[PDB]
Amino acid sequence: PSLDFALSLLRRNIRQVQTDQGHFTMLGVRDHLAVLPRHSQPGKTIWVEHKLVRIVDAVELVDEQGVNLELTLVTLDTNEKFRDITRFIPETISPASDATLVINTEHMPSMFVPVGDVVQYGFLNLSGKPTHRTMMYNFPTKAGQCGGVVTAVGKVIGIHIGGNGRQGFCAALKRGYFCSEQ
Ligand SMILES: *[C@](O)(C(N)=O)[C@H](C[C@@H]1CCNC1=O)NC(=O)[C@@H]1[C@@H]2[C@H](CN1C(=O)[C@@H](NC(=O)NC(C)(C)C)C(C)(C)C)C2(C)C
Ligand code: NA
Repeated sequence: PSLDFALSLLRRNIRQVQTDQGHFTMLGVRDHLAVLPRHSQPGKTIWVEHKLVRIVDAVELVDEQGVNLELTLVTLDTNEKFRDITRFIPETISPASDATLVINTEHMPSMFVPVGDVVQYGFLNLSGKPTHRTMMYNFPTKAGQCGGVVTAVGKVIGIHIGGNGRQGFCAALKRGYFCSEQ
């Protein structure tokens, strides 16, 4: 049952964080590497579970032509490594059924939100930035769900970034994002 996978991910890979931009869900992917929504704009340090943590390095991810993907990769000065979940990230972006959004912020503590089908949306204007590889679910997402992890059928497929009051939008994850070979 999928709540099993979602729980595992919540406890081993998902952290509450705070930046100067607000409260977000962060996904640790492997080693000291984590992913956030670009608009969290992490600086030199970040609150992770109410402890101050140094960011060694941060990169705003782009597609081949330099278009925004609305994701930032951070290298954290943490003591222990995240369980490697890269094998749960698909190589290519595909639609999925029966997805759950796994969220954990001060505004939205540990919650599992069934969002249904997640499908490729593509081009989005995000606060005036052209953005590629977005996906959509027919769920009215709200304040404090950003960084929320989209999971379906043992797969980690997106990071929640926005909503229009009716639908919710995530930045797709691909395995190649955590790997220099792809
Ligand atoms: C997120 O930052 C958070 N902290 O929860 C938030 C999630 C939104 C808020 C209400 N419902 C949600 O799912 N994301 C944002 O506020 C993003 C952020 C800025 C605008 N934005 C939006 O979601 C806006 N709508 C929007 O961009 N709609 C699309 C184009 C995605 C259909 C808005 C009007 C503030 C809710 C940026 C950088 C995209
Ligand atoms: Na969140």
